[PDB]
Amino acid sequence: GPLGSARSDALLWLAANFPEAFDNSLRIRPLKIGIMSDILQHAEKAEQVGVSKSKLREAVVLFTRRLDYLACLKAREVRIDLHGNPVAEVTEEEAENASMKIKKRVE
Repeated sequence: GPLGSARSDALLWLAANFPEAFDNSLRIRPLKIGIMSDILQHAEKAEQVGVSKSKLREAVVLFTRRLDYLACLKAREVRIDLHGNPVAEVTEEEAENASMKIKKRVE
């Protein structure tokens, strides 16, 4: 389909291929700590459509600095893997770190 004037082709690829993690059309959920390495195992298929390992890292940084991502990192919320499986909880220190980032972004 049409592609927009400013976009992340890497994040579009991630949302198409791992919607449980990167499709936020309805909701957004905390991601497994270290999900970047899980993503990098799929780098070959991304490279076939011109998506580089660096751009995949860039896309994950973009996603996880969204205010809506930072706001979903509340203590005891469930972290999911690339396929939506629960793996861990957001800790109190992780929650605190996210609330400080939000407060600084919104000040």
